Amino acid sequence: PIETVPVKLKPGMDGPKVKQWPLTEEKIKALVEICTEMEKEGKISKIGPENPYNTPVFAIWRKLVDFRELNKRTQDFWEVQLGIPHPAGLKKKKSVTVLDVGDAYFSVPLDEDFRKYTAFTIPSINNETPGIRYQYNVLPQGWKGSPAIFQSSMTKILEPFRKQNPDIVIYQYMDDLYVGSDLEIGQHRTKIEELRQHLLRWGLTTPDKKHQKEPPFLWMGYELHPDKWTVQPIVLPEKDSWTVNDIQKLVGKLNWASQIYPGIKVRQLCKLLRGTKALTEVIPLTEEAELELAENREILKEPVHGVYYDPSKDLIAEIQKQGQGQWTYQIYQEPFKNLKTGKYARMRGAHTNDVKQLTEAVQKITTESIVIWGKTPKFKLPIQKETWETWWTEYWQATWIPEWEFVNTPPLVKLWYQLEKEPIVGAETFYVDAGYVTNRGRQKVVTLTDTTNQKTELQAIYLALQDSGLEVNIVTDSQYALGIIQAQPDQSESELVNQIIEQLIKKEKVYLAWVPAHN
Amino acid sequence: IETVPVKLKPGMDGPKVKQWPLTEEKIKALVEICTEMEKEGKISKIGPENPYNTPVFAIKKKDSTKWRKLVDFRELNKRTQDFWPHPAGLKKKKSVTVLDVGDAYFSVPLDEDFRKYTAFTIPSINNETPGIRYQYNVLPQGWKGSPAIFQSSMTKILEPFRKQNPDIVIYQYMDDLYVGSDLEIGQHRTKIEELRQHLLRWEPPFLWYELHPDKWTVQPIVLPEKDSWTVNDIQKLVGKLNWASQIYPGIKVRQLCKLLRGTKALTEVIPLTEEAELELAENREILKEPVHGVYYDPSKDLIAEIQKQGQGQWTYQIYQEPFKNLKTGKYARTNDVKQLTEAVQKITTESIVIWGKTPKFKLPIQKETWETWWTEYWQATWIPEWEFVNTPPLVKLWYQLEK
Ligand SMILES: CC[C@H]1C(=O)Nc2ccc(F)cc2N1C(=O)OC(C)C
Ligand SMILES: [Mg+2]
Repeated sequence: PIETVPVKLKPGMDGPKVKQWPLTEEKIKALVEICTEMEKEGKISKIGPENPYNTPVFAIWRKLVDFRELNKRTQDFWEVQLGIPHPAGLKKKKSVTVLDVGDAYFSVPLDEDFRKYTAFTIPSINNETPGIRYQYNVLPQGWKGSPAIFQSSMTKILEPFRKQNPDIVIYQYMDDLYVGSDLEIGQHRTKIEELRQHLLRWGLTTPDKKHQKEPPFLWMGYELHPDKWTVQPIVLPEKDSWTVNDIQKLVGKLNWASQIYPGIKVRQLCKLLRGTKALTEVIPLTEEAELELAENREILKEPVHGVYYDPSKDLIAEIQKQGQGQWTYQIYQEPFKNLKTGKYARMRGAHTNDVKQLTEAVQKITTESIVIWGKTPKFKLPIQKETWETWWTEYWQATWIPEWEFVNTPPLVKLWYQLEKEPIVGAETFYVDAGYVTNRGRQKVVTLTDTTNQKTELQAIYLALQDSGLEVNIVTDSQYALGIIQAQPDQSESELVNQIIEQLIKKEKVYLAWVPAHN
Repeated sequence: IETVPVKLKPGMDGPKVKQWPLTEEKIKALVEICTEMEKEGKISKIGPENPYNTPVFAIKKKDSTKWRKLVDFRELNKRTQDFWPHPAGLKKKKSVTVLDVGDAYFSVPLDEDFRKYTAFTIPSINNETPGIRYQYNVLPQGWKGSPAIFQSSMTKILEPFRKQNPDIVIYQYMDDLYVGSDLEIGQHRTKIEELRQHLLRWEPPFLWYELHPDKWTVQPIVLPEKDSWTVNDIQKLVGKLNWASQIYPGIKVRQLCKLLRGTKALTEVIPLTEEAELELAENREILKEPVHGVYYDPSKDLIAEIQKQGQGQWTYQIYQEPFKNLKTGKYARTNDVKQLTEAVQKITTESIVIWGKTPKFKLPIQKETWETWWTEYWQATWIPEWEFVNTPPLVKLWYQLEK
């Protein structure tokens, strides 16, 4: 048969010895008919009462064994999956067949040396009739290593068939065997029968062409066709009173659709959750939430498909700024035939500018692309090279964007301001420490309330910016404020920072300098 | 049987490190390479009972169009038992050529019971297939135990060349062999060949061409030297000085400070007073040399930070205790990431040459960008430890040579 994967118990630990809870005589009978046949098939074997090990068993009839103890003692195995494919990476096939693999775990031997730890007991009806003890000869359902051992066996059992038929794509997933090709209808159905026979000659039985699922294949939240994909049917609920819970589930489903529905927005909706006190709390919808909801249900009313990846053609990724801190993008090959789309809103840091944030979106998209297609796309960006270099060269962190082409599709991203690199001759000079003193004798000591040593160092500067003219030189002792302004944000979480930013955009020339303590 | 029994440090278990996703080009190179290492018994396909993992990568090389497999054994290297010198003569040689002798390892089998810890996975695009799994049968390139275990055999082999060419300093580190000689560059490369071929006797292509340790002069702190000094200049100068006073306490500011008397316009020009010209000149002298009393002790970690100086320039420092730099340098001449990786390697090749250890790097780059691009430019056979940070504003100021 198929080779055996050796298994071990964790270091130190000993097999399981948990006693069988009382079993109803109606259940004992059932289990004896079930266990006696499993011994007729090869699954199990009776063992002499010297095997101290035992694992509980109840009846549902189907025998369901409770392995949560043996599992705790069984060695760690190599991860069963950790990652399913994304539709956008799949290739277009002429035919795709899904083959359910029955009694999968049942058709795979279990390391002999390990079996004695799979010992279980069927209690005798009579206070002294059987009292039989069994152990497994194959992979037990519910046992820690069955998914891993099964998949690893299937891979080997598939290898040859795969060498013989290199024009057949086969994807294994737990219990399903998705088989695809570009063969003509007839030839495909024959390969699907051969394969079916290949598994069988290893004991693995499958469903006939009559009983096998036909696409669209509903998988992991998607709807798969041989030639395209989308997310399963989902339009929004109609209601008068929305509960926090409903909102969160709503926001959840709209996001999910973003991978293929460009235009979905969740902001006004998300905003409803502010200060919410209970999942069951009602929240009426703002005029803006209703508009956003109304537009989402319209976008979600006309279904959109996503074509598959054609490896012969390049990958193009195009990004757009859809609001402050909001980015949308779509990756396509055939001009505008979307392989995938998505939105990006992550603000890494308390402050940033559209340039840093667009660059971070390019890294997220790059990483994503490497996972799904194994390469990075040619990027189309709403930013000119000169704006880019200009912030690049002057920033302290190191960064790098792959080959990209500027695309004049507003809003174009840019820097709203820039700090001079040299003090300005003829501009008044403010020394701020919560107030300031100018070289022309002006002063504005103001005592703030509910402040923070840091928010105070930022208010100093803000005051100086307001009372000063179009050109100004500012001197601060704060390394902190210095860091923030010098990074040249155009957006922040802080309103204060946002105020300073509006101020900086208005100035003609601003020069910031730092000096220590001792003003 | 023949193998040397190796164990992990006490109590430690094998590495379970996540494999960063790779591009199909690299996977393609990794499949071709590993298929061959398997046909030759170097590595074996493993089953699901091995739970361990170490990441793999493919890189390009020097003087070749072929790919090199690079196994990130950092984690395993740290869980591997210690094995129970270092020629300071090396940093004094006129030249040093670096050789890749990592191949010498594929002859010594590996303790059968340790193999499972060398497990690695070749990933698949978009998760469409499980991932090809393997473990080592022989000493693997990149593992701390390989040089240690092949040491006997490596001395025996070098024994001859050693006595025969006493004018050469041959130092080994991981998969690399360092060859130093004050001979003229002309004859230098000729003597390297007589070593390569003497290795074939029992192969080794070049890494980098030579390095010249002799002129690895430190990059001291400098103050601007100008004709007229504005108020802004004096403020930058004092700020710089005050921070440098953390290292050199002989630095005095008092006089220059009496210049920023009050609130003067930033651009106002301030002629320097006698008391002051002398204070600057004297602080100037203290900085001409690196601070005394800075000694390296093998007992602690070597930390290295790099700063972006803009316009293709970077600065860096090596220390064990803050402010106590063992070395501080520069690097210039591509894109940000390409440079960062070359500097990182250049600075690593230096700590190895100077102290025999790779330093811990503090890099100024978002992690995902580094993880995405470092392999496109990496040429070394080793990988140093690194963490990611943000470079404060003023640290750069205080570290470069602007005119
Ligand atoms: C088997 C061929 C493979 C593929 O390249 N394209 C398609 C197209 C349509 C499908 F229904 C499935 C798949 N495929 C696949 O692996 O699907 C798993 C993610 C479920
Ligand atoms: Mg001040």
